[PDB]
Amino acid sequence: KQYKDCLRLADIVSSENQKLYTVFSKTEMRNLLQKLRESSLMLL
Amino acid sequence: LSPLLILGQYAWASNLAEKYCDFDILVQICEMTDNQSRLQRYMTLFAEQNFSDFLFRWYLEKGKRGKLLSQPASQHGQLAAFLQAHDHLSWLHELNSQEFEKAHRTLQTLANMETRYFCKKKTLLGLSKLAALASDFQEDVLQEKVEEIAEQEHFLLHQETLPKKLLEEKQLDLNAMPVLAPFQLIQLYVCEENKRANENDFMKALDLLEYIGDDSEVDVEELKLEILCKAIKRDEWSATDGKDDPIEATKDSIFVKVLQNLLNKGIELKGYLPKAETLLQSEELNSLKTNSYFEFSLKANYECYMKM
Repeated sequence: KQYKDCLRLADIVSSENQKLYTVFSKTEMRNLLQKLRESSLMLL
Repeated sequence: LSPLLILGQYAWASNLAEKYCDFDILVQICEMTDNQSRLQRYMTLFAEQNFSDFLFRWYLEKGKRGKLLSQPASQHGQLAAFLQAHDHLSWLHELNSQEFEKAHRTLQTLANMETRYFCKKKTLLGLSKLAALASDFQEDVLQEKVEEIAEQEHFLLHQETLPKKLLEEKQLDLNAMPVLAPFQLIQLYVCEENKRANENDFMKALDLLEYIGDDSEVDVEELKLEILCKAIKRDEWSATDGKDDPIEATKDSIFVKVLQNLLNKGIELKGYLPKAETLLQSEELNSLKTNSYFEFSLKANYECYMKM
Protein backbone atom coordinates (compact mmCIF):
# COMPACT_ATOMS: atom_id res chain seq x y z
CA LYS A 1 0.00 0.00 0.00
CA GLN A 2 2.99 2.34 -0.51
CA TYR A 3 1.35 4.27 -3.35
CA LYS A 4 3.58 7.31 -2.78
CA ASP A 5 6.77 5.23 -2.88
CA CYS A 6 5.48 3.44 -5.99
CA LEU A 7 4.83 6.77 -7.71
CA ARG A 8 8.32 7.92 -6.70
CA LEU A 9 9.67 5.13 -8.93
CA ALA A 10 9.01 7.40 -11.92
CA ASP A 11 11.40 10.02 -10.53
CA ILE A 12 13.83 7.27 -9.47
CA VAL A 13 13.96 5.99 -13.05
CA SER A 14 14.02 9.41 -14.73
CA SER A 15 16.82 10.61 -12.41
CA GLU A 16 19.77 11.74 -14.54
CA ASN A 17 22.22 10.68 -11.82
CA GLN A 18 21.50 7.04 -12.72
CA LYS A 19 19.86 7.34 -16.18
CA LEU A 20 17.82 4.19 -15.57
CA TYR A 21 15.41 5.13 -18.37
CA THR A 22 18.07 4.20 -20.95
CA VAL A 23 17.92 0.51 -19.94
CA PHE A 24 14.15 0.07 -20.37
CA SER A 25 12.25 -0.42 -23.62
CA LYS A 26 9.24 1.57 -24.80
CA THR A 27 6.56 -1.05 -24.09
CA GLU A 28 8.09 -2.05 -20.75
CA MET A 29 8.30 1.58 -19.61
CA ARG A 30 4.70 2.10 -20.75
CA ASN A 31 3.61 -0.91 -18.68
CA LEU A 32 5.52 0.48 -15.69
CA LEU A 33 3.76 3.82 -16.15
CA GLN A 34 0.44 1.97 -16.31
CA LYS A 35 1.30 0.25 -13.02
CA LEU A 36 2.13 3.66 -11.54
CA ARG A 37 -1.25 4.96 -12.74
CA GLU A 38 -2.97 1.95 -11.15
CA SER A 39 -1.20 2.80 -7.88
CA SER A 40 -2.33 6.42 -8.22
CA LEU A 41 -5.88 5.11 -8.69
CA MET A 42 -5.71 3.42 -5.28
CA LEU A 43 -4.12 6.59 -3.88
CA LEU A 44 -7.16 8.55 -5.10
CA LEU B 1 -40.50 11.68 -17.02
CA SER B 2 -37.28 9.64 -17.21
CA PRO B 3 -36.79 9.85 -13.42
CA LEU B 4 -40.34 8.60 -12.87
CA LEU B 5 -39.59 5.58 -15.08
CA ILE B 6 -36.18 5.00 -13.47
CA LEU B 7 -37.97 2.99 -10.77
CA GLY B 8 -40.38 1.44 -13.27
CA GLN B 9 -39.69 -1.34 -15.73
CA TYR B 10 -36.89 -0.75 -18.24
CA ALA B 11 -38.79 -2.66 -20.94
CA TRP B 12 -40.67 0.59 -21.64
CA ALA B 13 -37.53 2.76 -21.51
CA SER B 14 -36.63 1.79 -25.08
CA ASN B 15 -40.24 2.46 -26.10
CA LEU B 16 -40.12 5.95 -24.56
CA ALA B 17 -36.75 6.61 -26.23
CA GLU B 18 -38.14 5.57 -29.62
CA LYS B 19 -41.28 7.66 -29.07
CA TYR B 20 -39.15 10.73 -28.29
CA CYS B 21 -37.28 10.12 -31.53
CA ASP B 22 -33.81 11.53 -32.24
CA PHE B 23 -33.28 11.04 -28.50
CA ASP B 24 -29.96 12.50 -27.36
CA ILE B 25 -30.60 13.55 -23.75
CA LEU B 26 -32.04 10.13 -22.94
CA VAL B 27 -29.67 8.00 -25.02
CA GLN B 28 -26.40 9.64 -23.93
CA ILE B 29 -27.57 9.58 -20.30
CA CYS B 30 -28.44 5.88 -20.43
CA GLU B 31 -25.02 5.33 -22.02
CA MET B 32 -23.39 7.46 -19.29
CA THR B 33 -25.08 5.98 -16.21
CA ASP B 34 -23.95 2.55 -17.44
CA ASN B 35 -20.58 1.42 -18.84
CA GLN B 36 -21.82 1.22 -22.45
CA SER B 37 -19.49 3.63 -24.21
CA ARG B 38 -19.32 1.01 -26.94
CA LEU B 39 -23.03 1.78 -27.30
CA GLN B 40 -22.19 5.50 -27.13
CA ARG B 41 -19.65 5.10 -29.96
CA TYR B 42 -22.16 3.10 -31.99
CA MET B 43 -24.70 5.91 -31.50
CA THR B 44 -22.09 8.48 -32.53
CA LEU B 45 -21.24 6.44 -35.64
CA PHE B 46 -24.84 5.79 -36.73
CA ALA B 47 -26.11 9.37 -36.49
CA GLU B 48 -25.68 12.87 -37.91
CA GLN B 49 -23.96 15.57 -35.80
CA ASN B 50 -24.07 13.26 -32.77
CA PHE B 51 -20.46 14.11 -31.88
CA SER B 52 -21.15 17.86 -31.70
CA ASP B 53 -24.37 17.05 -29.84
CA PHE B 54 -22.68 14.85 -27.22
CA LEU B 55 -19.87 17.38 -26.75
CA PHE B 56 -22.31 20.17 -25.85
CA ARG B 57 -24.35 17.72 -23.76
CA TRP B 58 -21.28 16.79 -21.69
CA TYR B 59 -20.40 20.49 -21.41
CA LEU B 60 -23.89 21.24 -20.07
CA GLU B 61 -23.87 18.20 -17.74
CA LYS B 62 -20.36 18.90 -16.42
CA GLY B 63 -20.45 17.33 -12.96
CA LYS B 64 -23.65 15.41 -13.82
CA ARG B 65 -22.85 13.18 -16.81
CA GLY B 66 -19.63 12.14 -18.51
CA LYS B 67 -17.44 12.00 -15.40
CA LEU B 68 -15.03 9.11 -14.87
CA LEU B 69 -15.41 9.17 -11.07
CA SER B 70 -19.13 8.32 -11.05
CA GLN B 71 -18.65 5.20 -13.17
CA PRO B 72 -16.27 2.50 -11.84
CA ALA B 73 -13.58 2.90 -14.49
CA SER B 74 -11.35 -0.12 -13.84
CA GLN B 75 -13.65 -2.60 -15.61
CA HIS B 76 -16.03 -2.47 -18.53
CA GLY B 77 -16.46 0.92 -16.85
CA GLN B 78 -12.85 1.62 -17.85
CA LEU B 79 -13.68 0.49 -21.37
CA ALA B 80 -16.43 3.10 -21.05
CA ALA B 81 -13.98 5.76 -19.84
CA PHE B 82 -11.89 4.92 -22.92
CA LEU B 83 -14.57 6.59 -25.06
CA GLN B 84 -15.82 9.05 -22.42
CA ALA B 85 -12.35 10.63 -22.11
CA HIS B 86 -12.47 12.15 -25.61
CA ASP B 87 -11.09 15.70 -25.28
CA HIS B 88 -12.62 16.01 -21.78
CA LEU B 89 -10.79 13.45 -19.62
CA SER B 90 -7.49 13.21 -21.54
CA TRP B 91 -5.72 12.95 -18.17
CA LEU B 92 -7.49 9.66 -17.41
CA HIS B 93 -7.16 8.70 -21.08
CA GLU B 94 -3.39 8.90 -20.57
CA LEU B 95 -3.60 6.32 -17.78
CA ASN B 96 -6.11 4.01 -19.46
CA SER B 97 -4.93 4.18 -23.10
CA GLN B 98 -1.30 5.35 -22.76
CA GLU B 99 -1.88 8.85 -24.20
CA PHE B 100 1.63 10.00 -23.34
CA GLU B 101 1.61 13.08 -25.59
CA LYS B 102 -1.69 14.34 -24.16
CA ALA B 103 -0.39 13.58 -20.66
CA HIS B 104 2.73 15.67 -21.31
CA ARG B 105 0.67 18.53 -22.75
CA THR B 106 -1.75 18.57 -19.81
CA LEU B 107 1.08 18.31 -17.27
CA GLN B 108 2.90 21.20 -18.94
CA THR B 109 -0.27 23.31 -18.85
CA LEU B 110 -0.75 22.44 -15.17
CA ALA B 111 2.87 23.31 -14.35
CA ASN B 112 2.52 26.63 -16.17
CA MET B 113 -0.67 27.41 -14.25
CA GLU B 114 0.90 26.29 -10.95
CA THR B 115 1.78 29.26 -8.73
CA ARG B 116 0.73 28.10 -5.26
CA TYR B 117 3.43 25.48 -4.62
CA PHE B 118 6.90 25.57 -6.16
CA CYS B 119 7.43 21.93 -5.17
CA LYS B 120 4.19 20.95 -6.93
CA LYS B 121 5.20 22.96 -10.01
CA LYS B 122 8.58 21.19 -10.10
CA THR B 123 6.90 17.80 -9.69
CA LEU B 124 4.48 18.60 -12.52
CA LEU B 125 7.37 19.69 -14.75
CA GLY B 126 9.26 16.48 -13.99
CA LEU B 127 6.17 14.40 -14.74
CA SER B 128 5.63 16.27 -18.03
CA LYS B 129 9.27 15.69 -19.01
CA LEU B 130 9.03 11.99 -18.17
CA ALA B 131 5.80 11.62 -20.16
CA ALA B 132 7.35 13.40 -23.14
CA LEU B 133 10.43 11.17 -22.95
CA ALA B 134 8.22 8.06 -22.75
CA SER B 135 6.01 9.27 -25.62
CA ASP B 136 6.35 8.20 -29.26
CA PHE B 137 7.11 11.69 -30.61
CA GLN B 138 9.62 12.03 -33.44
CA GLU B 139 13.22 13.05 -32.74
CA ASP B 140 12.69 16.67 -33.82
CA VAL B 141 9.51 17.19 -31.79
CA LEU B 142 11.12 15.47 -28.81
CA GLN B 143 14.16 17.76 -28.99
CA GLU B 144 11.93 20.84 -29.30
CA LYS B 145 9.85 19.79 -26.29
CA VAL B 146 13.03 19.02 -24.34
CA GLU B 147 14.43 22.49 -25.07
CA GLU B 148 11.13 24.11 -24.09
CA ILE B 149 11.18 22.15 -20.82
CA ALA B 150 14.86 22.97 -20.25
CA GLU B 151 13.99 26.67 -20.48
CA GLN B 152 11.53 26.34 -17.59
CA GLU B 153 14.04 24.13 -15.75
CA HIS B 154 16.73 26.82 -15.99
CA PHE B 155 14.15 29.38 -14.85
CA LEU B 156 13.24 27.25 -11.81
CA LEU B 157 16.88 26.47 -10.95
CA HIS B 158 17.33 30.07 -9.76
CA GLN B 159 14.74 29.61 -7.01
CA GLU B 160 15.99 26.06 -6.45
CA THR B 161 19.42 27.48 -5.57
CA LEU B 162 18.00 29.65 -2.77
CA PRO B 163 20.46 30.00 0.13
CA LYS B 164 19.67 27.94 3.23
CA LYS B 165 20.97 30.75 5.46
CA LEU B 166 18.67 33.37 3.92
CA LEU B 167 15.76 30.91 3.98
CA GLU B 168 16.27 30.35 7.72
CA GLU B 169 16.68 34.09 8.33
CA LYS B 170 13.38 34.72 6.53
CA GLN B 171 11.74 31.67 8.19
CA LEU B 172 10.36 30.43 4.87
CA ASP B 173 9.02 26.92 4.38
CA LEU B 174 11.44 24.55 2.65
CA ASN B 175 8.94 23.24 0.09
CA ALA B 176 5.72 25.20 0.77
CA MET B 177 7.16 28.58 -0.27
CA PRO B 178 7.08 30.49 -3.57
CA VAL B 179 9.83 30.89 -6.15
CA LEU B 180 12.26 33.75 -6.80
CA ALA B 181 13.79 35.60 -9.75
CA PRO B 182 17.34 36.55 -10.79
CA PHE B 183 17.16 39.93 -9.04
CA GLN B 184 16.05 38.30 -5.78
CA LEU B 185 18.76 35.66 -6.19
CA ILE B 186 21.46 38.31 -6.62
CA GLN B 187 20.11 40.27 -3.65
CA LEU B 188 20.16 37.15 -1.46
CA TYR B 189 23.66 36.16 -2.61
CA VAL B 190 24.90 39.68 -1.77
CA CYS B 191 22.86 40.03 1.43
CA GLU B 192 24.66 40.57 4.73
CA GLU B 193 23.02 37.38 6.03
CA ASN B 194 25.38 35.42 3.75
CA LYS B 195 28.34 35.53 6.12
CA ARG B 196 30.36 33.06 4.02
CA ALA B 197 29.80 34.99 0.76
CA ASN B 198 32.87 34.14 -1.34
CA GLU B 199 34.29 34.73 -4.81
CA ASN B 200 32.00 32.00 -6.15
CA ASP B 201 28.92 33.76 -4.75
CA PHE B 202 30.13 37.04 -6.26
CA MET B 203 30.68 35.37 -9.64
CA LYS B 204 27.18 33.89 -9.48
CA ALA B 205 25.59 37.23 -8.53
CA LEU B 206 27.46 38.88 -11.42
CA ASP B 207 26.61 36.17 -13.97
CA LEU B 208 22.91 36.27 -13.00
CA LEU B 209 22.68 39.70 -14.67
CA GLU B 210 22.02 38.34 -18.18
CA TYR B 211 18.51 37.09 -17.31
CA ILE B 212 17.06 40.29 -15.80
CA GLY B 213 15.08 41.63 -18.75
CA ASP B 214 14.65 45.34 -19.54
CA ASP B 215 18.16 46.18 -18.35
CA SER B 216 17.70 49.91 -18.96
CA GLU B 217 14.64 49.97 -16.69
CA VAL B 218 15.95 47.57 -14.02
CA ASP B 219 19.10 49.68 -13.55
CA VAL B 220 21.69 46.96 -14.20
CA GLU B 221 24.57 49.35 -13.45
CA GLU B 222 23.24 50.27 -9.99
CA LEU B 223 23.23 46.60 -8.98
CA LYS B 224 26.63 46.09 -10.62
CA LEU B 225 28.04 48.90 -8.47
CA GLU B 226 26.26 47.68 -5.33
CA ILE B 227 27.73 44.19 -5.74
CA LEU B 228 31.25 45.59 -6.16
CA CYS B 229 30.75 47.77 -3.07
CA LYS B 230 29.54 44.79 -1.04
CA ALA B 231 32.56 42.78 -2.22
CA ILE B 232 34.71 45.35 -0.39
CA LYS B 233 32.39 45.84 2.60
CA ARG B 234 32.88 42.11 3.17
CA ASP B 235 36.61 42.60 2.59
CA GLU B 236 36.85 45.15 5.43
CA TRP B 237 40.24 46.61 4.49
CA SER B 238 42.32 47.34 7.59
CA ALA B 239 45.87 48.43 8.45
CA THR B 240 48.68 46.59 10.22
CA ASP B 241 51.62 48.35 11.91
CA GLY B 242 51.02 51.57 10.00
CA LYS B 243 51.06 49.76 6.64
CA ASP B 244 48.12 49.17 4.32
CA ASP B 245 46.78 45.63 4.67
CA PRO B 246 45.22 44.27 1.45
CA ILE B 247 41.91 42.64 2.39
CA GLU B 248 40.45 43.00 -1.12
CA ALA B 249 41.46 39.36 -1.77
CA THR B 250 37.85 38.61 -2.76
CA LYS B 251 37.83 41.42 -5.34
CA ASP B 252 41.20 40.20 -6.63
CA SER B 253 39.83 36.67 -7.03
CA ILE B 254 36.71 38.00 -8.79
CA PHE B 255 38.86 40.00 -11.21
CA VAL B 256 41.14 37.02 -11.86
CA LYS B 257 38.16 34.72 -12.49
CA VAL B 258 36.32 37.19 -14.74
CA LEU B 259 39.04 36.61 -17.36
CA GLN B 260 38.66 33.15 -18.91
CA ASN B 261 41.77 33.50 -21.11
CA LEU B 262 39.81 34.77 -24.12
CA LEU B 263 43.02 35.90 -25.85
CA ASN B 264 43.35 32.31 -27.09
CA LYS B 265 39.58 32.05 -27.65
CA GLY B 266 39.43 35.00 -30.06
CA ILE B 267 37.38 37.41 -27.94
CA GLU B 268 38.39 41.03 -27.38
CA LEU B 269 39.74 40.42 -23.87
CA LYS B 270 42.15 43.36 -24.15
CA GLY B 271 40.10 46.26 -22.83
CA TYR B 272 37.07 44.17 -21.82
CA LEU B 273 36.80 45.37 -18.20
CA PRO B 274 35.07 48.75 -18.63
CA LYS B 275 32.04 47.56 -16.67
CA ALA B 276 33.20 48.60 -13.20
CA GLU B 277 33.25 52.34 -12.51
CA THR B 278 35.70 54.35 -10.40
CA LEU B 279 34.07 57.67 -9.50
CA LEU B 280 30.62 56.10 -9.16
CA GLN B 281 32.17 53.42 -6.93
CA SER B 282 33.91 56.07 -4.82
CA GLU B 283 30.55 57.81 -4.37
CA GLU B 284 29.11 54.60 -2.91
CA LEU B 285 32.25 54.20 -0.79
CA ASN B 286 31.73 57.71 0.61
CA SER B 287 28.09 56.84 1.30
CA LEU B 288 29.25 53.71 3.16
CA LYS B 289 31.94 55.73 5.02
CA THR B 290 34.75 53.32 4.05
CA ASN B 291 36.43 55.59 1.47
CA SER B 292 39.19 56.77 3.82
CA TYR B 293 39.94 53.10 4.53
CA PHE B 294 39.73 51.56 1.06
CA GLU B 295 40.66 54.34 -1.40
CA PHE B 296 44.43 53.73 -1.45
CA SER B 297 44.02 50.01 -2.16
CA LEU B 298 41.25 50.72 -4.67
CA LYS B 299 43.65 52.70 -6.87
CA ALA B 300 46.50 50.27 -6.15
CA ASN B 301 44.33 47.44 -7.49
CA TYR B 302 42.91 49.51 -10.37
CA GLU B 303 46.47 50.05 -11.56
CA CYS B 304 47.24 46.33 -11.85
CA TYR B 305 43.74 45.88 -13.31
CA MET B 306 44.49 48.36 -16.11
CA LYS B 307 47.92 46.76 -16.60
CA MET B 308 46.33 43.29 -16.76
